[PDB]
Amino acid sequence: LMTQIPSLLSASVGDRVTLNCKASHNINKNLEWYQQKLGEAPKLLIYYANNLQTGISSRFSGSGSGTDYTLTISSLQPEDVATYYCYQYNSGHTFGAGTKLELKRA
Amino acid sequence: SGPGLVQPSQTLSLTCTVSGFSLTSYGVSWVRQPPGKGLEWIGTMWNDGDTDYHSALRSRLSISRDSSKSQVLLKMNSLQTEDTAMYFCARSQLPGYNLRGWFVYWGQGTLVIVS
Repeated sequence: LMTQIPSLLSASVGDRVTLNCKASHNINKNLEWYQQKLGEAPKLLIYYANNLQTGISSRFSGSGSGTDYTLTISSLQPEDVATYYCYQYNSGHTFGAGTKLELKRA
Repeated sequence: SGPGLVQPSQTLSLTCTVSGFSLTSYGVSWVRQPPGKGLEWIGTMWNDGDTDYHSALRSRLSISRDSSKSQVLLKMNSLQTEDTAMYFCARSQLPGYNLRGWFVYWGQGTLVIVS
């Protein structure tokens, strides 16, 4: 299964952010990350651990070992707000609870 | 499609129309999102065409497909209040030497409401 922390993530434009997930058994590197922009269906960002899909910009990167995997956004841009979900498919195909990224503004 | 309002215990069949890729070389999966935004895996088939479900819907939901007409089906039976949610279908990929684990979207949803 999966645990995603943190639940909410206030971040300023330009800032970096990190979201992580943990699992209950060893899952090699089989892990994806989804972005569900508001009012839309989710979309893929990284799969099999760390592997930018063919339209995702390189500000997103993935990493992780054993049971903990992290998604990193180096420079947060406006389009990146919404709820992120990790999806883990080494053992058996489960989603993390979600981390809502909100843009800190004036 | 196939969604709508539901009285508890009812039955319903959702569909999912795929295009440009065929179901003969692609797999499709059912994932829902409840109103409190939580995402759940409903049902899956392997590359060998074997099916699996979680306990939650085990025995009630029945995933199926038509490689000819390019259709994916979800036949929910004995609906409960907790099945209320948006239902999506996705194709799975793997490119990595292992299980085709990740459900890659292409569905726009279809809201089922059990009340």
